[PDB]
Amino acid sequence: PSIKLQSSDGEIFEVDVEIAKQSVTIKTMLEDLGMDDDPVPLPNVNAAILKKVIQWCTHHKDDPEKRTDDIPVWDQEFLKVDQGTLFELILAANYLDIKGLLDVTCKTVANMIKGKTPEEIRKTFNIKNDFTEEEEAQVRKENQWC
Amino acid sequence: KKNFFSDLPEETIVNTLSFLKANTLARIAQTCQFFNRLANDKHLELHQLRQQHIKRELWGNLMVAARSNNLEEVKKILKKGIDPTQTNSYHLNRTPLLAAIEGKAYQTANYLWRKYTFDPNFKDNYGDSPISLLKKQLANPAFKDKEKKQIRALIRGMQEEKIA
Repeated sequence: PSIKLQSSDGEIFEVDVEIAKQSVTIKTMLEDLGMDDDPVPLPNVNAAILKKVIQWCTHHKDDPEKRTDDIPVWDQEFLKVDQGTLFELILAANYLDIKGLLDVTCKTVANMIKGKTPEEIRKTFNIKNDFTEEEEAQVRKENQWC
Repeated sequence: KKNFFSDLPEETIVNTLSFLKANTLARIAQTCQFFNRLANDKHLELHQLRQQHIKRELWGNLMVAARSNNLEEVKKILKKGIDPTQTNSYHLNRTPLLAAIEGKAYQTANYLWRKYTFDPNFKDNYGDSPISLLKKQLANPAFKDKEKKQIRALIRGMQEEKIA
């Protein structure tokens, strides 16, 4: 059941296969060579993030229109991290191709956008306003009806 | 302390945006050109509802052009790809055909009747159909002689002519 992954840090994580196989990426790799020993490298993940996604995948090993309010309680608590970490989880979710993680992280970012002002949105995500007043006022007016 | 999405694949930014409804997409659509293009994504609710909105303004205008016998204007709006046969509750189940008729715009009504496929007996949300209105018009003394003639021609058109 057990296998081990190595982050870009060099650090080695040993995890049950069932859990790890929730990363389709990892699952594909195991076919591309011996399934079932010897560690497998994950160059695009650091150990801090990897450690996190191991936690996520373990908690979820069992399991089975777009609503943003149905994030389980455990995941909300799990995603109580800084924005840096949050976006690296998304990238990890991508790289490792774990659809479940990709959703909740994306959902979590979407709720960050909900109920905000264009400028507050920018202040939250460090989005440089480059629009000239004229062209901004244009999309403003263009989006009157909401 | 710098742009978070900056290093994100566009595909996954859209996915995040897919959770937002038009009001919110609108708000983020005006943070920068980047998010402007992405929030107005063909597949997302902001672009979608903005169509039904553009369509709705055009419908209102078509109604007025039709009612006032402004055939050339009706033709302009129609040329912008609008289906005047398609009505619903928002539009009180009325059609620009019924608009033309009430406005004594019998040339415009003839245009619309001949050029498109309308149900002449379909009552709106006031309970009126092209036929029923044209007929109630005919029973009305305040209607001039040639008007009442243009009408009978139309009633006969809608009652007796072929369909499909």
